[PDB]
Amino acid sequence: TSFSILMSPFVPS
Amino acid sequence: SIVAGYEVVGSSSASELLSAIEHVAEKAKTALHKLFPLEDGSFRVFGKAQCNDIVFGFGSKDDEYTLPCSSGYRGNITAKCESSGWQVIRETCVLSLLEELNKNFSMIVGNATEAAVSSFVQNLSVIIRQNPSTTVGNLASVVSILSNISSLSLASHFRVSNSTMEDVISIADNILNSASVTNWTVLLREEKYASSRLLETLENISTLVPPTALPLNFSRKFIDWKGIPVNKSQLKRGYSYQIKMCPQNTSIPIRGRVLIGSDQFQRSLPETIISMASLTLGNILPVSKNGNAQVNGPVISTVIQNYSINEVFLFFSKIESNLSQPHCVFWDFSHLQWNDAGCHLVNETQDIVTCQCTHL
Amino acid sequence: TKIWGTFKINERFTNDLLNSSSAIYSKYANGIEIQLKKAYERIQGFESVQVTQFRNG
Ligand SMILES: *[C@@H]1O[C@H](CO)[C@@H](O[C@@H]2O[C@H](CO)[C@@H](O[C@H]3O[C@H](CO[C@H]4O[C@H](CO)[C@@H](O)[C@H](O[C@H]5O[C@H](CO)[C@@H](O)[C@H](O)[C@@H]5O)[C@@H]4O)[C@@H](O)[C@H](O[C@H]4O[C@H](CO)[C@@H](O)[C@H](O)[C@@H]4O)[C@@H]3O)[C@H](O)[C@H]2NC(C)=O)[C@H](O)[C@H]1NC(C)=O
Ligand SMILES: *[C@@H]1O[C@H](CO)[C@@H](O)[C@H](O)[C@H]1NC(C)=O
Ligand SMILES: *[C@@H]1O[C@H](CO)[C@@H](O)[C@H](O)[C@H]1NC(C)=O
Ligand SMILES: *[C@@H]1O[C@H](CO)[C@@H](O)[C@H](O)[C@H]1NC(C)=O
Ligand SMILES: *[C@@H]1O[C@H](CO)[C@@H](O)[C@H](O)[C@H]1NC(C)=O
Ligand SMILES: *[C@@H]1O[C@H](CO)[C@@H](O)[C@H](O)[C@H]1NC(C)=O
Ligand SMILES: *[C@@H]1O[C@H](CO)[C@@H](O)[C@H](O)[C@H]1NC(C)=O
Ligand SMILES: *[C@@H]1O[C@H](CO)[C@@H](O)[C@H](O)[C@H]1NC(C)=O
Repeated sequence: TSFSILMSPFVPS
Repeated sequence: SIVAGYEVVGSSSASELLSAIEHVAEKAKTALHKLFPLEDGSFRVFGKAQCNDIVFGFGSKDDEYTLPCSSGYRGNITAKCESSGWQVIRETCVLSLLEELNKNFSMIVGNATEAAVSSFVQNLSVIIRQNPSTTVGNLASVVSILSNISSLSLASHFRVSNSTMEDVISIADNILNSASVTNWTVLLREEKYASSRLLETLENISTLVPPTALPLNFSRKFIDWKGIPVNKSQLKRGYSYQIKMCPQNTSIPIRGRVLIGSDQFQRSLPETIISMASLTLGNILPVSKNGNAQVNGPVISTVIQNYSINEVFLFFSKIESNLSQPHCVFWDFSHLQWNDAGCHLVNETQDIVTCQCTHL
Repeated sequence: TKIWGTFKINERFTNDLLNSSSAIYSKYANGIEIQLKKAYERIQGFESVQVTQFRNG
C-alpha cells in the first residue's frame, strides 16, 4: 500500500 | 445587504472616545438614515478589531465575510473571524481553464478513447504548469479530474502511456508543492478524503502503465516515481527501491528504501513493480488529532498487480528531531486513517527507522 | 486611537463596492463619511472618520 512512520514527543513522568 | 465598515480616529483614550461615540450614536444613525435605508439594530460601534486584514477587512468575533474570486478564477472565498484571524472555511476559487477543461471531459466520458485521455491529461498538465498557484479550489478540482480519469481508464482498461504517466507525475509534483500544505489543510476541512483520493488515484493510474512502457523513472522535487518490468532477474536479487529527497529545511537528505527479498518472488512473477514516494504527502494525509503523533518520514508506496507479498522491509529517515516512539503505519484508504495492522518496528537508528510489514 | 463601527444598509450589494476607485464606492463612502463627520465633529479629541470596507452581510 502506502507506508510511513508516526512519532510522538517525549512526555515526562 | 450592504455592511458598511468604517473607523473613527481620535486623540482621546479608547474608553473615552468610545463612550463619546455611543452617546451620539443615535444622532449619527439618524443622519445616515436620511441618506440610506438602514436595518434596525445594525448600528454597532466597538473599539477592538479582533481580525483585521487587507484581504478581508476588520470584523468582530464570529463575523463571517464571503467575497468573490479574482481574475481567471471562478467561485467564492469565505472566512470567519476567530481568535486567530480570518480562518478561510470555504474557498471554491477554480481556474477558468481548469474548470473549462473539466467541462469538456463530461462530453468525453461517454465515448472515450485511450488517445483522448492522454491528450486530456496533457492539456491538464500544461494548464497547471503555466498557472502553478495551487489554490484550494484548484486542489479539489485536480484531485477530482484525475480521479474521473483514473476511474474512467480503469473501467475501460485503457493503457497509460509513458508520456501520459510523466504528465500525471508533473501534475502531482505541482499540487504536492510544500507551499500547498496550508491550502491542503483547508481542503481537508471540507473534503476530508481529497488527499487520500489523490494518493489512491496516483496508485490506480500507476497500475495501468504496461510492462512495454517500462522501465520508467520520474524523479521530481516533491514526488519520485519508478517503475520497472519483471524478468527472471527478480527471482535472484529481489526488489530494491531507494530515494534521496533534499528539502530546504534540512541539510541532511531524507532517505527511504523498500527491500523485498528474492524469496517473496517465488510464485509466478507478476508484470510490473511500481514504486513512488513523496514528503508532502506526510503533511496532507490527516493524522488523528487526539494523538500527539505525526508523520515523521517520507510516504512510500509500492504497487504490484495481482500479487500478494508477505514480507517487505521499509527504511524511513526521520525528518524532525526530539520525537520518540516510532510507529510503523500504512495509509488505510477504507477507513481513511493511518493503520499499523501488519507493520511492526524492527530497529531505530539515530538517523533512520526500520519497519517490516506483512502486506504490500 | 482608532474605533470601529459597522451598519447594514438595506440595498443590493454590488462588486463595485469592493473597488475603492469605483464611483459606486465613492458615492457611498462620501455619503457616509459626511454624515458621520457632522455627528462626530463636536466630540472632544475627534480627528477623522473614514469608510474602509463594504460587505454583502
Ligand atoms: C492558497 O489560497 C489562496 C487564496 O485562498 C491563494 O491566494 C490566491 O492566489 C491567486 C493566484 O493567482 C490569486 O489570483 C489572482 O491574483 C492576482 C489578483 O489578486 C490581487 O487582488 C486580490 C483582490 O481581489 C487580492 O486578494 C490579491 O492578494 C491580496 O491578498 C494577499 C494575501 O493573500 C495580500 O498580501 C495582498 O497584498 C493582497 O491584498 C492580489 O492583490 C492576479 O494577478 C491573478 O491573475 C490570474 O489571472 C491572470 C490572467 O487574468 C493569469 O495570467 C494569472 O496566471 C492568474 O491566474 C489572479 O487574478 C488570488 O486572488 C489569491 N487569493 C486571494 C484571496 O487573494 C494562494 O495563492 C494559495 N496558496 C498557494 C497557491 O500556495
Ligand atoms: C461569488 O462570486 C461571484 C462571481 O464568481 C460573484 O458574482 C458573487 O457576488 C460572489 N459572492 C459573494 C458572496 O461575494
Ligand atoms: C475545451 O476546454 C477549453 C479550456 O480548457 C475551452 O476552449 C473549452 O472549454 C473547450 N474547447 C472546445 C471544446 O472547443
Ligand atoms: C486540448 O483539447 C483536446 C483535449 O482536451 C486536444 O485534442 C487538443 O489538441 C488540445 N489543444 C490545446 C490547444 O491544448
Ligand atoms: C469525479 O469523481 C468524483 C468521485 O469519484 C466526483 O466527486 C466528481 O463529481 C466526479 N465528476 C467530476 C466532473 O468531477
Ligand atoms: C517510455 O520511455 C522510457 C524511456 O525513458 C522507456 O524505457 C519505455 O519503454 C517507454 N515506453 C513506451 C514504450 O512508450
Ligand atoms: C521540513 O520540510 C519537510 C518537507 O519535506 C516538511 O514535511 C516538514 O514538515 C518540515 N518541518 C519543519 C519543522 O519545518
Ligand atoms: C476599479 O475600477 C477602475 C475603473 O476605472 C479600474 O481602473 C480599477 O483597476 C479597478 N480596481 C481594481 C483594484 O481593479
